[PDB]
Amino acid sequence: GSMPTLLLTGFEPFHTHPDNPSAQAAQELHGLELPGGWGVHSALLPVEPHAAGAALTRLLSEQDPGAVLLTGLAAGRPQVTLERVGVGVMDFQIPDNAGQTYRDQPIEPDAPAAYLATLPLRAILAAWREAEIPGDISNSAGLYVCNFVLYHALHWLREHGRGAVPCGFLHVPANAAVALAVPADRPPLPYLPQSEITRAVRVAAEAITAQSS
Amino acid sequence: GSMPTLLLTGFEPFHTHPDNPSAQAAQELHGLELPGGWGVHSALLPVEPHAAGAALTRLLSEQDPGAVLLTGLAAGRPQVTLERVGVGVMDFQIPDNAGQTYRDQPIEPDAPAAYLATLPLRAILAAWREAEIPGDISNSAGLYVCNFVLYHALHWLREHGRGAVPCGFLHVPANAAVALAVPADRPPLPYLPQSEITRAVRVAAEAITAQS
Amino acid sequence: GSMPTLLLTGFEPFHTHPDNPSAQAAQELHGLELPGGWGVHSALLPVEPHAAGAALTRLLSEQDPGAVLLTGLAAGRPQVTLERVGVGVMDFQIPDNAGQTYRDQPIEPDAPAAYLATLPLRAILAAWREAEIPGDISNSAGLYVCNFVLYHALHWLREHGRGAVPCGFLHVPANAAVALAVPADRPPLPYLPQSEITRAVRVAAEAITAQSS
Amino acid sequence: GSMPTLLLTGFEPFHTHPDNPSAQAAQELHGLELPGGWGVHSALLPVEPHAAGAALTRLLSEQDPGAVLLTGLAAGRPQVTLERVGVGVMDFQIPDNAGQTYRDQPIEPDAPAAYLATLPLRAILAAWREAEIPGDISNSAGLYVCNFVLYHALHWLREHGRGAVPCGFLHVPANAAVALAVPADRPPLPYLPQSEITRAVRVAAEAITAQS
Ligand SMILES: O=C1CC[C@@H](C(=O)O)N1
Ligand SMILES: O=C1CC[C@@H](C(=O)O)N1
Ligand SMILES: O=C1CC[C@@H](C(=O)O)N1
Ligand SMILES: O=C1CC[C@@H](C(=O)O)N1
Ligand code: NA
Ligand code: NA
Ligand code: NA
Ligand code: NA
Repeated sequence: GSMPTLLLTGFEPFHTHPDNPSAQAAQELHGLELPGGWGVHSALLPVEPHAAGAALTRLLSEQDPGAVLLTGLAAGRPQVTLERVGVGVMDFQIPDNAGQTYRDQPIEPDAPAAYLATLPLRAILAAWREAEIPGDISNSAGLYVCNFVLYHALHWLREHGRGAVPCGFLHVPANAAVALAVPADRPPLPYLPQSEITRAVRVAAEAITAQSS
Repeated sequence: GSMPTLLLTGFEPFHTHPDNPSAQAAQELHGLELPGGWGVHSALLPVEPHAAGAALTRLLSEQDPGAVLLTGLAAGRPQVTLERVGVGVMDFQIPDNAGQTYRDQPIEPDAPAAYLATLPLRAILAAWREAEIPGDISNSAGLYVCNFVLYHALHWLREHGRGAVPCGFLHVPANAAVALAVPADRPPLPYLPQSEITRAVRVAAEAITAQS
Repeated sequence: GSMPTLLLTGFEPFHTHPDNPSAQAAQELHGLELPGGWGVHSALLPVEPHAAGAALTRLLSEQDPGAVLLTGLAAGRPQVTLERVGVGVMDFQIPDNAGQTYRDQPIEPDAPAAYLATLPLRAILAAWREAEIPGDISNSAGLYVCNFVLYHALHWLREHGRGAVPCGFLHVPANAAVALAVPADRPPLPYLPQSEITRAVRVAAEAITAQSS
Repeated sequence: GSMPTLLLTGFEPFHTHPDNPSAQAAQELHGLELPGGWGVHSALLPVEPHAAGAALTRLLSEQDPGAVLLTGLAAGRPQVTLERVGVGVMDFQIPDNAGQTYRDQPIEPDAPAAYLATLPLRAILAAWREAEIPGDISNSAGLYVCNFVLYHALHWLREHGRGAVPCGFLHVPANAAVALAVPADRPPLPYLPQSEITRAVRVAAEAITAQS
């Protein structure tokens, strides 16, 4: 679509969480103009793998993005993290938003066990540090719906001759709304104000598109 | 002075931390006018109990506060917390800023084993929640310098007939500067942006003076 | 009762836990003969403060022990711990076994805010280390029923002219039974086999009675 | 040899740890006779990927095992865990025993991003539970030397037409010796007595050969 597009996704609330900070960040950053003619196109995905995969395939096909930043909540993690690897297995510790679970389930017959993310991981960490944002690389995204869409996107891009499109996953901590809903019988969550989370996603987006030059 | 004063303290950096969010919050809020004629008076304490006690005694005497909010860093905690109890023992897991440690050391011979904080704990929790700030009561402040000054202030106030002056401790998480300095071989810290920490201290101060 | 008695207590199961390792250890060590003519007398307490206090008062009065070792479960702690202080407040994050809760409730009108434990803390830590048992001092026992009985016993002993009787609290990790019952949606617990927990309680008992000489 | 062999490996001490429970477990279980004519063959690998890979290749070739159980220390984890996946990257947060680190380094150019472990994971979990041993599957082995040898063995087996040989990784908690050496300024480690760790490794080995 003429100018380069960064596809930015977040997820809906799920489980006992009343809010999803990845949804809030995607909503706030939609349409952001970045240097070099780049623009952010945001979308929200459902927390259910069949529908999330179908929606993500449509976005990848219709938007033909120059880079892909998938985001989601990791309640309990203290700092933003970049996923190194998407694994081709579905194994759900809690049900998805259709009440569904999967046990040791391969995502795709006759496909790789995993895909490495193709984002410029160290450049993003450096941009975060320069912006005074603590963060790190994670080497497991879980085997729930965030991992599923990471594997799904990397596989689709490779199969469509677009393996050079940088693509990865950014997990964010709880925001205040998520932390406030935790029951009194449970341990408190690390959290970040939503404005810090959104800024972290923005800084990652800016670093990704700066590198594609 | 003639108007009611909330005494607000923070601590200097210590150990491997290059910044102390409690220092930053106290500095930002000094002079804040609160409803009912209350004003915040801030001070920065050293992380060493002899000098901290001497400085805090001078503040309690000279500033004559109507309420006392002592604050400090609790690196590793995810949310602001209010200390329920100050224990009369110094036992240091790391040295203080004079390089000193204490082992099982009573703070004052012949004094109580502990003092309960006299801040309106549930009112502060409720004010935090209304401001969308997660937080809770803590039942141990450690036995390092933050606990020391909590015990010291509660004891001084009671010994001077001022036990009715609400007094307590507010531990804050790491800010970004504290979290960014953690070595690569160590676990990452929960943290909050400084503006969130300062706002939590402000909301607590406002709840304390509203109750008084 | 002629020879010196160490009073050893544990607690019944509570909450979602099917077993209490402090009960198991107290049961196994009842009647143990220790050097110097000392013998262990064990009892189990209910997880409910009114009945636990009444039972503990009867034990302190009827057994007239030379030392008191109160034990209980701290599910989530990795290593045995010795409580430094019992605080005169009841504040329950979960109900007790009568379904009861207390909020910011003073244990006793016109009594101290707290009592320091009078066990030989460093001698116990050293005995544990010599026995290759990791452990440490804890500076909060919580404000649930274990803290309640620690405060209760120290207060009773002081009020009855028996403040010199060494008295304290030993919190133990989950055993295997406790860890196996954790739901799949919850984080795993640190645990120790029951034989390690019982041995830790035994080593503490031996150090306490050795010091009373 | 003529009878089926389960190859069991552990690692030497590394970093600040004076002992490695995986070494102790492998040493105790060497030669264990299991039902069906199976026997355990143990070996101790160095915590350095070049020498560990060379030693493991020699073991896979010379011992010709019917199953492979690689074990190692995961200091901080509370319960035994089975690794689901070995990732083709070396990225070291602490140096190895040669003082070396690797940053984002592919293990082998032109090889898969990962290999899934081929042990009967659910059967092992069920055997642990029947033996009253808490445990679970882990979805990251780290990117240090334990992950390296998991990837190395799965790749070697597949490249030699032996992908059907069940092969995986079992991380164990600290034992008492590891936990006792932690400095006073650091958080305490979950741990298990060595006899509990060794029993967990034994129960896993028995479940693996029962399935084969
Ligand atoms: O935001 C989300 C949606 C699913 C979940 C995950 O990490 O898989 N976090
Ligand atoms: O800010 C501070 C100074 C000392 C330390 C403590 O909690 O004791 N935190
Ligand atoms: O064993 C027990 C009974 C009550 C609980 C506690 O720590 O208070 N642990
Ligand atoms: O026992 C060991 C050797 C290396 C380390 C690891 O998990 O990679 N644990
Ligand atoms: Na005044
Ligand atoms: Na100590
Ligand atoms: Na053979
Ligand atoms: Na790294």
